[PDB]
Amino acid sequence: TEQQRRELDWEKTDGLMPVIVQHAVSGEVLMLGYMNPEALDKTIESGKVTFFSRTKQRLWIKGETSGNFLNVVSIAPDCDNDTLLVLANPIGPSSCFGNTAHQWLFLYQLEQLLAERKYADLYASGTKRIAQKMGEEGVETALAATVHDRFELTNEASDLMYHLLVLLQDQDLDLTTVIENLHKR
Amino acid sequence: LTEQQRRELDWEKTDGLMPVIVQHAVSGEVLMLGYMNPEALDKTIESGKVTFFSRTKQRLWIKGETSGNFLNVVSIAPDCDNDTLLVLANPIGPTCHKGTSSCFGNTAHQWLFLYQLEQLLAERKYADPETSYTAKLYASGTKRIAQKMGEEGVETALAATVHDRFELTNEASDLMYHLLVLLQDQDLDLTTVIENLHKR
Repeated sequence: TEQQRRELDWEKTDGLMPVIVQHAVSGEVLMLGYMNPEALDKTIESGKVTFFSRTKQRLWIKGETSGNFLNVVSIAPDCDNDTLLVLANPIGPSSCFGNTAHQWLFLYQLEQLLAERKYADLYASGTKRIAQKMGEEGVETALAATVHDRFELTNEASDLMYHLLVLLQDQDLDLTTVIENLHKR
Repeated sequence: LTEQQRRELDWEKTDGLMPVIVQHAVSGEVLMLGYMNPEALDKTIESGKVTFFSRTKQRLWIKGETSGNFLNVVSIAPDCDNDTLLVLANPIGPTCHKGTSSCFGNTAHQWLFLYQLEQLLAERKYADPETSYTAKLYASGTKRIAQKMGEEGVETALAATVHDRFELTNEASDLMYHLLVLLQDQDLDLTTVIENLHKR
């Protein structure tokens, strides 16, 4: 970062660096904005995404007019030091690209849908009964693989994931916590 | 991209070169930022391959023209002000010029790790039993892999039932790891599972 910032190709970008902002957990791409060297210093120092208006006037912190700020987790250049990628966590309530989404994003959204259905008209049956579904789906999953029924295996693996996400939510965890736990190993 | 969407693209704001974010259509990894002129975008759409306009060489080029690493277009969409496109794409070989994947150092969104773990576990179908825990699992055969799943389902269930949030995190991690290997063992993958989940 003391090295990286000098090497930024400010000349090639006309002092206006393109910055991709991406959700730090889910990988959803949120926006492209533009940073001058000041914007980047303020971003680094504040920990909030700060841009510089291409259109006309001034630095602006993302959210300074709405409450919808982006907390920086990481910033990295590409190979030619002419684009930044910022991983950020949004605060205040998805991203500017219509309904396009990378396939695995659906698992992350599914988890959000299952969390909201705590309050619809499985969760009410209590931890033990949610747990019983995992355990019995693990059995089914094991048997379907073992007889090489790939179609059954897919559907049981799918029920297993579904129920595991519910089980995690029930105990105030989530799949992000598991994934991070795997990353630490 | 619809007819009217292309009509509304803000080419003047961008000086006739639209910024285009290229993202891996499955994993979510951001691969690169490039630029298209209108023709670059038209060939991208017609060809199914990501085609930029190199302001340096002053021509169209299909990413992969000199490396073989092409990008198969899955989807294209504008941001809400029509001055950036997002292209979801499936690479045909690894995308960046120093052997790796994307341009952006080792930074990744947190869920990318699960995708990466899966790919590691898939590579090790080759590797021989002493090369890794995974290769050893694969050599033990389907039934032993499935036994670990069933056992980890039982453990995950019990750890939840007694409200040990620490053990549940760990047992659920073990469950995920082994589930990935079992799917790979049966020539499936988590992508295929996520699709089935999506279908409901």
